Amino acid sequence: NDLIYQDEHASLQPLEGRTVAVIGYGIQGRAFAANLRDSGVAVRVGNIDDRYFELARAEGHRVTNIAEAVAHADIVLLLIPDEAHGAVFDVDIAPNLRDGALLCVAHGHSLVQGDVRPLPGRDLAMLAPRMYGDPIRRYYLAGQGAPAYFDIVADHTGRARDRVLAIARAVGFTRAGVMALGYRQETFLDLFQEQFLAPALVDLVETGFQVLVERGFNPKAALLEVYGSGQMGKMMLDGADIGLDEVVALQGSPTCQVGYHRWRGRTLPTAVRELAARVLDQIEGGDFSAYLKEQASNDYASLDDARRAALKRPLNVAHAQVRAAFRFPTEAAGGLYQAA
Amino acid sequence: MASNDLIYQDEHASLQPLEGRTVAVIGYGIQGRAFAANLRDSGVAVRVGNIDDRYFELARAEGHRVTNIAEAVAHADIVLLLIPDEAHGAVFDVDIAPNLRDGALLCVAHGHSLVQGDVRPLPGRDLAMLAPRMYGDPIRRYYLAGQGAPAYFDIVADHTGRARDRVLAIARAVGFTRAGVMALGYRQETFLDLFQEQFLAPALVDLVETGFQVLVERGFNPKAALLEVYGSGQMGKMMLDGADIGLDEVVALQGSPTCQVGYHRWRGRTLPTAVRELAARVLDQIEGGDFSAYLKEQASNDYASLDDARRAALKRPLNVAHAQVRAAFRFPTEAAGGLYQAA
Ligand SMILES: NC(=O)c1ccc[n+]([C@@H]2O[C@H](COP(=O)([O-])OP(=O)(O)OC[C@H]3O[C@@H](n4cnc5c(N)ncnc54)[C@H](O)[C@@H]3O)[C@@H](O)[C@H]2O)c1
Ligand SMILES: NC(=O)c1ccc[n+]([C@@H]2O[C@H](COP(=O)([O-])OP(=O)(O)OC[C@H]3O[C@@H](n4cnc5c(N)ncnc54)[C@H](O)[C@@H]3O)[C@@H](O)[C@H]2O)c1
Ligand SMILES: CC(C)CC[C@@H](O)[C@@H](O)C(=O)O
Ligand SMILES: CC(C)CC[C@@H](O)[C@@H](O)C(=O)O
Ligand SMILES: [Mg+2]
Ligand SMILES: [Mg+2]
Ligand SMILES: [Mg+2]
Ligand SMILES: [Mg+2]
Ligand code: NA
Repeated sequence: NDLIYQDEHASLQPLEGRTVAVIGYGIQGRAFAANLRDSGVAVRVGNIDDRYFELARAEGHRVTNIAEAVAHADIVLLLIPDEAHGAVFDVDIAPNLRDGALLCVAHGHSLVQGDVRPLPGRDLAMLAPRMYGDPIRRYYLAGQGAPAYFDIVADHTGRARDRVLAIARAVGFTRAGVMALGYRQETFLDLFQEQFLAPALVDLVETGFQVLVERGFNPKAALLEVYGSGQMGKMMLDGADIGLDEVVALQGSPTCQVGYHRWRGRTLPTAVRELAARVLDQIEGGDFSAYLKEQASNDYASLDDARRAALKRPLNVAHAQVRAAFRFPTEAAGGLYQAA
Repeated sequence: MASNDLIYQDEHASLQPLEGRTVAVIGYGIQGRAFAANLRDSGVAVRVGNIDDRYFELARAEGHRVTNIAEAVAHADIVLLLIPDEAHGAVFDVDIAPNLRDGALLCVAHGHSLVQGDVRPLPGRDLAMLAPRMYGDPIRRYYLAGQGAPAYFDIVADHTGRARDRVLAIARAVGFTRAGVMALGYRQETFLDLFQEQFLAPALVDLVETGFQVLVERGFNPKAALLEVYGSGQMGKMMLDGADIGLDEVVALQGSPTCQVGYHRWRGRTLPTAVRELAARVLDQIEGGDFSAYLKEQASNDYASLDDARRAALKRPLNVAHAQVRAAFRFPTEAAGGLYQAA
């Protein structure tokens, strides 16, 4: 059965007198560093010479190169892009990781690939959040959290489990739940969400926009209905709480509910489930891993080209027009990662 | 052309047309409760007209002046018909049309009853659509935070010549002008709204469910599979942040390079031609009257078939997994008690 840790199952006692080195200050690193500090945990940032180094300094952290951070740390969180783990592990982390220290990754991919490996005398774990940084930080400040998966890969000390779960409690994940899941399963599951589900959801939204525009509908209205009004996202986020079919039962007019249930369970041909299986096969059999290693070349040049090209697509041209014309509800984000 | 769109914000609307006027909110459901609460908090005189059911009692519990529909209409300058569309015809014929004052304005929140001829222009009166693009709880939460949701409007009949400023005064009072209120014909609004409900919403959920089913079949932990396809809130957060800054932009901003490379490997390539073809079939059913005939049949027995479909959907593996996940993982929520009581 499942092992799910909440606040009752974790404590900050294991972090008493210990220093955490957050390696990276990106989407995850900034959120971990901010929440650890506000939870009363001694934290240091290790970072290469880029904008994230300057940002960590601007937000009041003790910031050094990665080797120096690791050498002054009891716990090391490797929160940099996965393709970078191998070289940083070999050169900066492994030579400086104290005897009895804990190294944590936030995704299983570098463990599956053998780029991050158990070290004699040291602990190794995965603590993999199921949400990006801004919500982890916003939830933390509101007394809430996002879920995470964890795995104890190597435990020399016999104290790795409570130290990993203490980090999880300090960053807020035990407010939701931290479930035991093998790092190989986390890797394949996580990549599947990114490679099948996220693109399929955006492709469906784009398909709806294209068909409406083809059939003579107002492009601003078409863009608002398929996602830009926030209704489809609100349905999906409220659905996380109460269930997706339940949101329609509770919030839908009878007209809406009758229409929804006419086509619910009937919209997709078998080619969709077949492509999901093909994506999982690419993930499980190393084809994506090889593709990722290639794309990391000249600092992700091909990704830069794909990012720029996507902004020129009709959906994103229409998004810029709608967003300039309709005010979307936002909250001020200035100072979000400064000390609370 | 994009330049042709007529979009009103707060600077283009005022509460002045509502000075000394009473709005009758007919119905106190998903839309009715939000309209009533926001109108009252905006300083607009509001009454609720409702049949004898749980919504009558809720309106009283929430401090409103509540009567049957005919009495509400008889004492109002503006009437908002916020009940299910299939009920518009009988309520219009029996309770509204005979009681609507000279020079009063009737608004619907969906064009379907206008397309079908169940709600019609009345000599000496005004008729309009103000169609919110969001359900009630967000309209209310946004309103209380000084925000709003978009809406479409159409002036169908304007005896007084004052219908536009009165419709937009309602829109400002309920908060839609804080986002934007765009002119769109009631017929277009009808088909567009139905398309969102019959193609896009069920396809998004079917896609989430297909992901869940494939993961469970391939031996993944069902709780984890459920969390990743939506239960974590990540896919919802992606789509809601995407509404702000763009869907491809959320991935560029918030995704690890591993995530962005994976996403861009399959973006624009996941769906076969048959999905597009199905979207066109659903539009054909909506535009040609097939869906209107289906809906009339479904309603004719107080939605008995919908009750069966709602109960059957809760038994699907995705929804069984949802209850297991929800029990075991705490989801961030905000207290909702008293949300619709006076500010
Ligand atoms: N983004 C998310 O929502 C998310 C969620 C869960 C897990 N993760 C995991 O968290 C880890 C960090 O991902 P992220 O999304 O925060 O990444 P990111 O793209 O925000 O990472 C930027 C950070 O990485 C550093 N960096 C980049 N290239 C480097 C290199 N070659 N050597 C050293 N430092 C380098 C930068 O200086 C900066 O500190 C990854 O293992 C990722 O899979 C990400
Ligand atoms: N739900 C939404 O998010 C939403 C959004 C925009 C537009 N609309 C439109 O708003 C209107 C109201 O829809 P809703 O979703 O609030 O409905 P709902 O299902 O919440 O409506 C319940 C209300 O309708 C009343 N009602 C039901 N059957 C009735 C009958 N036969 N006679 C009289 N009153 C009756 C009930 O007493 C109650 O006040 C519709 O035109 C709908 O298309 C709904
Ligand atoms: C809850 C969401 C799917 C509803 C679509 C709504 O905007 C409304 O048009 C309705 O008829 O319910
Ligand atoms: C924003 C969302 C689609 C990203 C998936 C994230 O949880 C993370 O796994 C990543 O690698 O970026
Ligand atoms: Mg992830
Ligand atoms: Mg509707
Ligand atoms: Mg709608
Ligand atoms: Mg990931
Ligand atoms: Na337009």
